[PDB]
Amino acid sequence: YTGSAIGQHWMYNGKHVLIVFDDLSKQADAYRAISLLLRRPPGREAFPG
Amino acid sequence: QVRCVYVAIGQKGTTIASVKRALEEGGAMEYTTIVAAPASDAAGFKWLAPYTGSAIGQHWMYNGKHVLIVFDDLSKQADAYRAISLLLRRPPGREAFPG
Amino acid sequence: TAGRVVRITGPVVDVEFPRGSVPELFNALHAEITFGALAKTLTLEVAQHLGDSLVRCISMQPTDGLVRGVEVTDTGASISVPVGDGVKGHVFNALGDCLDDPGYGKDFEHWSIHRKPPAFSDLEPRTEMLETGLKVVDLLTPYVRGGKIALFGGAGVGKTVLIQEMINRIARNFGGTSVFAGVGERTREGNDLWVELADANVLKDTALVFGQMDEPPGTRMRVALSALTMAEFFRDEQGQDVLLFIDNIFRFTQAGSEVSTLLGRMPSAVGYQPTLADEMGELQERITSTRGRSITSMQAVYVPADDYTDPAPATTFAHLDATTELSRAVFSKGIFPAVDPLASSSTILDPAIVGDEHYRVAQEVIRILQRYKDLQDIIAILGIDELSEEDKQLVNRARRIERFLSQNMMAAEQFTGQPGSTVPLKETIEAFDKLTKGEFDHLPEQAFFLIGGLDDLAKKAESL
Amino acid sequence: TAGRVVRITGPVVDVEFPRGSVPELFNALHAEITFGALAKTLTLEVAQHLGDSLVRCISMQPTDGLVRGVEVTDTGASISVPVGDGVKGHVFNALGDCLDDPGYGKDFEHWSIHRKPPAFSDLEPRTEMLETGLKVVDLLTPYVRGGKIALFGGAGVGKTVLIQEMINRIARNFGGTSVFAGVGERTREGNDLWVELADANVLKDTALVFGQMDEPPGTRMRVALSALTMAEFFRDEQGQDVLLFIDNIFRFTQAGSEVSTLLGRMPSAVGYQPTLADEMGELQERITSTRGRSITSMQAVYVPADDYTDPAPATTFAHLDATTELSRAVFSKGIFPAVDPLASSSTILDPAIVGDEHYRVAQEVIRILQRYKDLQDIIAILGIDELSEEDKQLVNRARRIERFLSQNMMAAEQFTGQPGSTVPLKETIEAFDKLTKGEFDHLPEQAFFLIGGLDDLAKKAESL
Amino acid sequence: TMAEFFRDEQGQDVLLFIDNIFRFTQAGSEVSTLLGRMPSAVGYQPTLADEMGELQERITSTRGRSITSMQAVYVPADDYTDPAPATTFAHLDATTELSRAVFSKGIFPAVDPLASSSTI
Amino acid sequence: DGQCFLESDLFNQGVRPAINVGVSVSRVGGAAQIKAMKEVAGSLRLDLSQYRELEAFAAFASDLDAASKAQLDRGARLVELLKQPQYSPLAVEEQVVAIFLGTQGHLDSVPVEDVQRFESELLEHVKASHSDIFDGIRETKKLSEEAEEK
Amino acid sequence: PVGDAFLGRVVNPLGQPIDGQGDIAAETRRALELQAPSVVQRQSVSEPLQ
Amino acid sequence: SKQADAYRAISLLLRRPPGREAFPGDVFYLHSRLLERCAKLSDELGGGSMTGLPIIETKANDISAFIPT
Amino acid sequence: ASRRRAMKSATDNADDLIKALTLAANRERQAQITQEISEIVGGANAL
Repeated sequence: YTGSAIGQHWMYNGKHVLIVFDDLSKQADAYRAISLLLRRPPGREAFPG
Repeated sequence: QVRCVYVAIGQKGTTIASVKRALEEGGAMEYTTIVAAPASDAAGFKWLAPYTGSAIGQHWMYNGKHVLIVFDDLSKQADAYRAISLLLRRPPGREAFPG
Repeated sequence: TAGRVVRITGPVVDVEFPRGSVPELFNALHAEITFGALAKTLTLEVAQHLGDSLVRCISMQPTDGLVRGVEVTDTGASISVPVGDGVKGHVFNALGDCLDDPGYGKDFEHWSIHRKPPAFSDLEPRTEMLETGLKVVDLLTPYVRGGKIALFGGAGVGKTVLIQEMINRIARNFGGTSVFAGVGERTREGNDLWVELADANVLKDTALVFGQMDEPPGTRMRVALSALTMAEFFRDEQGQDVLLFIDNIFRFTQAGSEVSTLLGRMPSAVGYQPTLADEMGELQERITSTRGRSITSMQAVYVPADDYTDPAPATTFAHLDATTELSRAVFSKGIFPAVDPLASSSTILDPAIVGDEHYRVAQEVIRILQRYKDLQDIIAILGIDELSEEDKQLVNRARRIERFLSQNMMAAEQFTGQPGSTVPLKETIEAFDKLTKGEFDHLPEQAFFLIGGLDDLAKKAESL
Repeated sequence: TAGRVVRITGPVVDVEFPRGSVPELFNALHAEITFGALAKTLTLEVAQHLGDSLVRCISMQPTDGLVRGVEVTDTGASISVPVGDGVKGHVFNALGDCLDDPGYGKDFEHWSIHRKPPAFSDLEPRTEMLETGLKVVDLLTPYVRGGKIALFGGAGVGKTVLIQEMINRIARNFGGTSVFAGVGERTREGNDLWVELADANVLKDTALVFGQMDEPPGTRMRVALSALTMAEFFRDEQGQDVLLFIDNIFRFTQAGSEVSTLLGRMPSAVGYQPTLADEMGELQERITSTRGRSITSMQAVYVPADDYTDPAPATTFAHLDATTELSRAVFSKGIFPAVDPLASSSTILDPAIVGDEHYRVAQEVIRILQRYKDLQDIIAILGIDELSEEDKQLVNRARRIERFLSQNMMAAEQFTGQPGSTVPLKETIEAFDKLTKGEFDHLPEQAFFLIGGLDDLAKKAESL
Repeated sequence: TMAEFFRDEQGQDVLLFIDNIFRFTQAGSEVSTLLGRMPSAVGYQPTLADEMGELQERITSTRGRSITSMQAVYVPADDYTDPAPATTFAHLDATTELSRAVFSKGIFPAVDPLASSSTI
Repeated sequence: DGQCFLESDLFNQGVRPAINVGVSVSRVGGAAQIKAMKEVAGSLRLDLSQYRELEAFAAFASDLDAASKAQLDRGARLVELLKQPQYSPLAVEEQVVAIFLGTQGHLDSVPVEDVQRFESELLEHVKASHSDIFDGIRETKKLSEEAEEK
Repeated sequence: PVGDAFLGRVVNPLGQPIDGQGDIAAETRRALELQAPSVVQRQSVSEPLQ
Repeated sequence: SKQADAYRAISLLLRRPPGREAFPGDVFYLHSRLLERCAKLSDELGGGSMTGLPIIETKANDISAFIPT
Repeated sequence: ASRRRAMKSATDNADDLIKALTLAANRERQAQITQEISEIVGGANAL
């Protein structure tokens, strides 16, 4: 999210920028872990909807 | 000198009778022991018998004799243990076996 | 001493009692229904205690029409059932009250349905061989007296037909006292069985009692116990060999599952009972032939969903000695006695018990069928052109021996319109050895379809 | 002041404290247990806070023989182990008690078991050519000094023997300090390796710490932390190259799985505990060679049912740079090293820092193995007679290549009477170039089994 | 609602276009798990049939005016046996397929007559 | 500390023990068995594994080489001799004698169907003639050149 | 309880004869839970079991 | 089958513990109690006879399914 | 001439085993995953 905001700031003023995301599976795993530990119901593949 | 101890868990009595007749034919009854836990009995005996056999063998070991032990079935004790654990309101695990 | 209904749901009932008196486990409780149209009295059995003089109990009648606060009375005893000499020749319900003749009874002895297995000192192994006119059962898995019989298969694989076939064979060959019972059987077949039994003029010595689908499960797991109690009563005092017949025990297990789901206990694998093995062993070990008491029983088992991964028949596998299995593919092939030879086995087959020729014949047949199945994968696409002749002859012999096992029992008289056949074991083994010599290679395969004997084999073959 | 015990169930214990008496996380607690035959001293590590002055924790000893109401004392400290120069040539447990002498190691300085991973600002890539005396590793995946090395494979492969041989060859030529830690293994292996090390002079120069599986899983998690603490202390202050050796990596992962399952977290896919990845990564950041210090660590990884789709092997692969795996098929055919060159990978193979002859030899051999694997089942079914002349020549060359890789080792002396062999690098590369040129296709099949050197191959050729 | 008003008021024959159907099913599953119900049928709405019927009961022509529509469904994981495709196929009359080689042949419709069928 | 595998495929194949030697392995090794056994027998599980491998890969071979045919013959004899029936006690001397006969190719001319019975015959004859050699084994637990020559 | 009189007879897991005749004289009785021997008390294995 | 689906949904609304394929075990009893009501009476009572024809739709022509089983 | 056609037909028939086995494998994997999620749900909600 911080990377997206930093890119958007430069983009909005007319500065051409390019954004690369290294890995998203780990982000999904971290979000799933924090959701489960927050005591929220699980879904398919123990994933929040 | 080699001493053997037989342990059967959750098996029909007739199987034990046939086995004992076979060993009677074989003439080994003089140096063998049999520990029985028929499936009719509660979960406690089935869940505890291997430990009794283990202690019995370990005694003659500390006596210094060579001891051989035979286990027939081990999944039966696992089933008894899972049953007791679930009845004790213990939280389950993978495939509901205890951890 | 009075009981008051506090909460009910499903067939299960919770009741509260005064501090002064609390009946022990497995005791009869009486209550009634005050409604007009559905007037009926009901009986509950003690299941478990919940503290504060709260007792959980199970019904065997439908629970519709109840109302809270109805007085509950106890008898201070377990469930008693009638036992006597004149029991045979009448149909019975779960309660044990006569169905054909209302009011018949209440003058014989009464015994509880909760007993204990016999002591181990009185146990004795048996090897008494039993023979049957069907060739396949005698050649592969010869039957042993005083043991247990298993008939495994899926749904609609001719279990019932072979059941009455064997019962007819036994009734014609052997007399004595016999008991038929089961759970999970339809009304139509029961009436047909009654009619045929009356036709045979052997219903006078046969005991009949069984349940149906449209009933609460309490009857479903209690009628079998009643039947076993009848069997033990006849075996012990009379001291005469009794034939026992039990069908579709699987429903029994399923019934238990249902009530466990109502209890609220933690579920098990595949949503089954928390404990099922102990009750299974208690049910099985109730059957045992004593030194002076020879008892033979047969069991019909249903496999759910055509899957053997289910522990429901897997648990029963550990309590059996002679087993015969059926498969869907064999039935789809065409032969009605769809009995798998590869899977089937028995513990009586041994050269010490039976001569070496029979052992050799069985081993050769087993190896031939094993090789045929092994080559089936390759032949499934390419065929015999790629394969060598040394295996082509094996393929031919396997096909002929497989088609030869087909037989025409008399139970199909109501379908095929032809009489049955029977063959002694010596002729069977001689014919099978002759076939394994390969002399019959010249004969067409179709002639082996549904043939009686080698004489009929030759007559049919030369008729075309 | 002290707290009390409220409930006991398994190894987890919850305790209670008065107001203003609850300690922080990762603290040591002591409890006294008394009995006629079972008296000990329970050590507990605080796990989490339950509120209401209740904290739940784990114990590292069996909880049998416990009684409620017993007060528990607190040291107000985490777990610590003594360190020093006298640690070498001694055996310690998870608590760090010297197994050799009961009174040993109770006077030296003690450090907190918990530490902090090094910062990123002191990180630097390391490049060095480290070569052993084995052909397969020298060609395919040469080792890296100061890097990360792990092995992959299931049970019954032989990685323990290879580890034994590798440490045996290395320690004789190393001047630094080597530390071995055993996470989970049988007592027999530990006893035998202790005997072997005592048979040599290296035992005084190395330090052994290990734990078994019969102990509660709480013990099986902390031994790795103690070993890492030892490695860090010896590396940081002495500034000397440190050798660290770990038995297995799956044991603590299991122990965490069951402890988290018991503690009260929901399970996850394949019944794996949550937050495994973070714990694994935090543990793995301890192992790092700094700018002025170089540390070499090996790892042995077990796989369940030989499945790389399991999340745990994929997770543990993300941290490794130099990879070597073992497969069951090559073991099945007969190779003792049982190393698959196809799937294995290195990170130091490139013409920029390595000779291009090695590069081209590796490319040719890997292409040969790739095509050979593709054509395997085609040769199996359709036969060698249906292949082309180039197909036949390449198939023969691949047969020679596959059989040529095998070589004997010293460690096999226990199993087989043939002593092992060692070979330098240039001779191996010349021999491999000669083989891949196809000038040795005339050699028989038997001449290509367990060949250490070219002279050995020639002498084997003359023997037939 | 827009289409029903237009049909009933202007009497004009109207056409309804829908992008996808599985997205609606996913939104329903999301609101189901959000409310905190008991997910069923491989994590699907136990009342998916009722909602689909409520949606699809308002398409059929009446009073001489026709309300036709076409919908495109995205099969998940190359499976026709998933319950959502099975249920959404229960109100289907015609299926149409467009290929790529047929367009490479140089034709406008780019429709294969061999992969399409109708119920009338 | 070791395991063995049994398959119903092996049992219905014809092998009475029906043990899977392809996967079976023992942790301790040959230090348990007598020195004479390890001298006479060794790496034989590898030989049988290779034999089964080549049977599987060459089941549809167009032509069989001389080495391939000889290895087929050797594997056939070895798999035939390894059979033993139930309730058949056997002592170490007879077992080592049988394996020594099997491994040296002394029975190559024997047809496969006659491999088993003939063995049962020879074990009888040595019982009445030159039985002292057995005594020597029980007195030495090893082999001598003169004993092997006799 | 533990003793040498247990040879050739059958007892329940509790340790009482169930099928045989008579009673067993056990010199001592031992607790089921114990401690396993350590590595220092172990030794290599070479004796064959025919 | 749709009736069974409705029964499953309404049972799940009741927070009743689920079974295989989330199907409660009462379904067998339900379909039975619906079914065996159809049978031919005895001659004396009138000898009436009703014949029942249920229809079941299966997916991917598999007899190995719970409801078909 | 007789050689060519048999192998052509062998190819065309060999396609079918691939197709059927892929169908069976898909059915098995989906059954396994749905059983897994059902079991984890039953374990989760029972507490």
